[PDB]
Amino acid sequence: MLKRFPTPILKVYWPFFVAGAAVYYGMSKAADLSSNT
Amino acid sequence: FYFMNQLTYGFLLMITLLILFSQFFLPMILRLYVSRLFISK
Amino acid sequence: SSGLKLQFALPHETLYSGSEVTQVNLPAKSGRIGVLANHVPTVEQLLPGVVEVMEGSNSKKFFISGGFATVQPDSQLCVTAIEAFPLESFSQENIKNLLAEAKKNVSSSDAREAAEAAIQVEVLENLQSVLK
Amino acid sequence: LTTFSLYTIIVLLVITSLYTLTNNNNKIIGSRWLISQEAIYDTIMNMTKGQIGGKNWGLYFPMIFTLFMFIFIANLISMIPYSFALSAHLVFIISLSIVIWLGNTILGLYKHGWVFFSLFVPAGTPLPLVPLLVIIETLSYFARAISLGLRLGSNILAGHLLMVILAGLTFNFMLINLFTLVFGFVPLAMILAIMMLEFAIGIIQGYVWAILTASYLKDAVYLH
Amino acid sequence: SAWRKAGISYAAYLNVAAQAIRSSLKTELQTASVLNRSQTDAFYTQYKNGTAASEPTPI
Amino acid sequence: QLVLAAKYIGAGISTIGLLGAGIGIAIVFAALINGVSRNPSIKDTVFPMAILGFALSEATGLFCLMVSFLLLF
Amino acid sequence: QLVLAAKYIGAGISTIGLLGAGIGIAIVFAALINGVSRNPSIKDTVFPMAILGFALSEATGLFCLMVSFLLLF
Amino acid sequence: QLVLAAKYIGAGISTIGLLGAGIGIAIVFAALINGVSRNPSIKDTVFPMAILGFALSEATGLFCLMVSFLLLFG
Amino acid sequence: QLVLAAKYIGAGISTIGLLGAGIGIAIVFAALINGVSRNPSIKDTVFPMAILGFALSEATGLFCLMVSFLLLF
Amino acid sequence: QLVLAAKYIGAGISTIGLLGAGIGIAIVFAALINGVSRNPSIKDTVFPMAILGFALSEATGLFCLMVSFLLLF
Amino acid sequence: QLVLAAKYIGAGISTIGLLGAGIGIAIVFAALINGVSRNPSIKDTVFPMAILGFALSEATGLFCLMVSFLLLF
Amino acid sequence: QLVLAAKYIGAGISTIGLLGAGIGIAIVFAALINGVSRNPSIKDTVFPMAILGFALSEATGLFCLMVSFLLLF
Amino acid sequence: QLVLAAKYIGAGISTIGLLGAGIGIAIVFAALINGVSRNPSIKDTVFPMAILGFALSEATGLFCLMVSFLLLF
Amino acid sequence: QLVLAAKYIGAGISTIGLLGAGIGIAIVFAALINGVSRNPSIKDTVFPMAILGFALSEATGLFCLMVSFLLLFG
Amino acid sequence: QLVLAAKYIGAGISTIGLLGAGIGIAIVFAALINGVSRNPSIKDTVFPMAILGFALSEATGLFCLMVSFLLLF
Repeated sequence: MLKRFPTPILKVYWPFFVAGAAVYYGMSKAADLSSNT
Repeated sequence: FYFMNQLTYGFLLMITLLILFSQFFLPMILRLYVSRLFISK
Repeated sequence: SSGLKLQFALPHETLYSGSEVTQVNLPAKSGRIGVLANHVPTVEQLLPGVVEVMEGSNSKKFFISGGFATVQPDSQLCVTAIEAFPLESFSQENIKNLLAEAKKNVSSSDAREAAEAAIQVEVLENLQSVLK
Repeated sequence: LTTFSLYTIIVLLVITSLYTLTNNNNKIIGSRWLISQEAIYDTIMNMTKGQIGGKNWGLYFPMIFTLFMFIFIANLISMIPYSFALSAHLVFIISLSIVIWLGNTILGLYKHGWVFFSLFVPAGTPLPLVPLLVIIETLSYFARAISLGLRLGSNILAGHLLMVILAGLTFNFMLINLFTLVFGFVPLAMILAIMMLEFAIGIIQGYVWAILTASYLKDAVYLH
Repeated sequence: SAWRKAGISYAAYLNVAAQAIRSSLKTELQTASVLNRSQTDAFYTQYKNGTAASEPTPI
Repeated sequence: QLVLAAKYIGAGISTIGLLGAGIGIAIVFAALINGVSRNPSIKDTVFPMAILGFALSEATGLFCLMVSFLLLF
Repeated sequence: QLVLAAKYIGAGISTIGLLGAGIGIAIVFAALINGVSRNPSIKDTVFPMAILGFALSEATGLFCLMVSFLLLF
Repeated sequence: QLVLAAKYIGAGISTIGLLGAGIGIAIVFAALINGVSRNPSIKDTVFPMAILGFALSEATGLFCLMVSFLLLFG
Repeated sequence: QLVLAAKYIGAGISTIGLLGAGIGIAIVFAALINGVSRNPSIKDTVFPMAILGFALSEATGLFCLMVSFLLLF
Repeated sequence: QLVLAAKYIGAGISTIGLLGAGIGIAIVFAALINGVSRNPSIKDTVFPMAILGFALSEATGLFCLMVSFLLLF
Repeated sequence: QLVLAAKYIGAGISTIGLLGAGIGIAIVFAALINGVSRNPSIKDTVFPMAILGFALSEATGLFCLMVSFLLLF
Repeated sequence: QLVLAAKYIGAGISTIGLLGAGIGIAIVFAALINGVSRNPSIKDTVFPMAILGFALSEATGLFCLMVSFLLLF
Repeated sequence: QLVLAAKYIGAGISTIGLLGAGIGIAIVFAALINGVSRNPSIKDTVFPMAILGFALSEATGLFCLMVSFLLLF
Repeated sequence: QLVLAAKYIGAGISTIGLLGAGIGIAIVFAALINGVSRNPSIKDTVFPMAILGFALSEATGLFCLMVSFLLLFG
Repeated sequence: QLVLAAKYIGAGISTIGLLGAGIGIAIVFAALINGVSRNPSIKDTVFPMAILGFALSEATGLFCLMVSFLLLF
């Protein structure tokens, strides 16, 4: 039934993930600086 | 207030679905269609 | 091919065959079809008007009483008219005033006959109009 | 414990089950229930290879098949008597919008790189007119996030919270009055209309979200 | 003009226009074939299922 | 007293973007109908695009309602 | 006092968005008529796909109704 | 006291809501007439659709004017 | 003293609805003209139906005018 | 300085309502222009039916301006 | 200055009522242009009616500007 | 301040009237362009008429700007 | 407190253009739908252009709502 | 003070007239595009004057904007 | 405590004018779409005209938003 095929998203979906990490970091910073809440 | 309570807690599923479905969900339809192609040849 | 070709070959006697031109402005059924060059893929049934086929030389004007000018993508205007007309023989006074009125006698026929001849009611006016 | 974990738990329990349990034994025949996936996935692939056509079709088509269902499932909590698609807050679209836009700029910067200045002017407007065109290209790139961010979100939020207004106002359509008859019973019929509206709007908005994502991605993945 | 309502067909309208336009002209233009265009001797008798060619009215 | 009613007035004013969105959505529906009549066959190749546009409008229409709600509550 | 009547005025203002639903509700019928004239055949399939839009059109005024009601009660 | 002024002004402002039902029925009749000229064989079909389009369109104008009337008498 | 001033201003504003009727009866008659030019004969069933449409359209401006007159007095 | 002031302001406001005559004239005028463009021979009976439309189209400005004079005095 | 500024406000409010004519006259103008592209044989006779159309359209702009000026001077 | 307040606010209200001209002149220009494209012979018989129509459309907008020019002074 | 009230008033004023943005975008989608029903082969040359245009049409309204956004917080 | 306040408010409000400029720009550009589609050899034929017509519609919006510019100025 | 209030009100009210450009870019997009549907080869020639139209259209909305924000900042 269920398998785990070799899905390449490590070298394929790396850029979006990196951008999302930067976005989460910016959100954390705005949780303390821009929004100050 | 409540900002660091659903941001990562929500996007966790978004990050995981890439490894989840791609080896899990679309694999089923892809293998089924390929096998049906094999019967077609 | 550059320019614009016209195929004016009526069921009586073919006049033009793919000759180059600068304008072939004609009175279409929905309006005035001033296709000068190239035109676009669209062919229209025509209304009695003037087809001043502007060749590389002067635009010959001939009051033409109908047709369809197929604007083929090759700048070819296939004007399969029903009648031919000169730039001089299609211009007269008495022949364009008494003939239609005498035909108005035919309009005194029954309903379907009058419905047919209603076209002829204004047919001759177009030639005298476009004769200039 | 935490309410957010319980909110995400429905997704964590449905995503694996609908494909590992709805199918009978992972059979190729396509069950009557499994006809749902049998119809959905093929239409998904149609757009995926279509809208992202070229060698860029296989670059992230699986990412599309993934990202499409997340918002659609998260907004599925709209028709319950206490329905909540992300507790009426749902900051999630913010996560998926600007980050994806920056990913498009990266696909122009990581793969396309320094050629990134050769896409904002699709046709013309050279140095004599480039800045005006760039002035609206920038707006388009900026607002592509908001076009898929909070747009389906606002649609879902309104289609769900309209029930709150409906209850609060027409609590007394027929409960205790002489107006319980045919006189005012038509006002209570708007709730099911709101339900149908939310149900269609959510699915259509998820599909539109996927389409807008593909449209933005292929624009920065194939420079003209 | 009135081909829309109760005529015969587009060919009928353009042909009547041809007849009038030729009438809007003298002998110096109207060739001999214009005479047959005016003198149409085609006799139309629509047949039937039982081969009933009713009457060969000139077309 | 005026400060509170200010939000009510602002929401009422911002809540007038419904009409144009409705007009546009009806326009999209009308063009779909026209394409169906003129081109009965190819209707399927556009009905998906038709819903794509219908939503592409109605989403902003409801976005107007939401922006009014942000002042409404 | 100073806010309730202002809410009434805001309800009236939000009600003025009914023009979109009104214009669309008959633009749909216009499309249906155009289809019937141009394609009398396809009009049969169109009516099922046009009546829904006409109903979908009314949602524009439905938002107007809801906004006015929240500002009028 | 100002409630009366606000209700009158709100009714007057909402008195622009029926314009859409106004020109809407206009466009409906326009297409019906143009098509009827295009094909008299669709004249019978248009009216059984024209009436439904006109009434349904004007229903929204009626709702908007009822909103004003509630602010006018009620 | 404010009530009469408000009645006058609201009456002036409620007069805006005459625009819709002016355009609408115009659209109906415009369609009658276009259809008569394109199809002369159908004027017999159109001009009566054109009057019916005029009745269904200008009634909107009539209702707006009646409401405005009621508010002005 | 209240009631007369509101009479003046509302008179100014209702005057924009006269703009509906701008479309009231335009629709029938374009209809006649197009009708002559299609069947110029119908220009004789075109104004025969366009006259009633013009009368009913300026009639919107007429009724709105009658209300306007009712307010102006 | 209380009621005079009121006349100023009303006059400014009327001052965009020329929109109806500013669209309707352009409508008749484009209609004549389309007619010339269609029935070019009647452009001269159309202008003898196109002038009347432009006037009957700009009549709305005149009626609006006069009412504006009544409170502008 | 109130005098200058009105002489600025009503000025701005009259100022938006340039929209009517910006649409009206563009419509005539576009109509002449399309007529020339769909009738190359119509350019010579319409271009002076095109400029005349541009004038016939911009007149309302000049009227609109005129009131602001007077109001400011 | 007046500044906050006026910020609310302004944020209620910006959100009206979203109606026009929806109208324009859905009209663009409508035109793509109709043109495709006309030339099915024209899909490749059409759909990208309209996806570029209508997205910007709706983005104009979203940025217009951004005007209400900043004054809202 | 209040006079400058109303100057600011009117400067904001008059900016609504940009809609007519936008619609005129649409009309000119769109109909020029259509004319180019119908007669492709009309592009050069109309470029000398159609661009001028777009400039005229745009100068109308310029006259719409100049009032606000003086409002921020004097 | 009003100049800030009126600046906020005017800045909010300025967002209406971009609606024309927002609908109009889509209008030009629709015309280009139909032109390509009739003639795909005209897409290349019109894309220069497409830039010409888009630049002359979106500038009105862009400067509108810039001026709206500038009077606030």
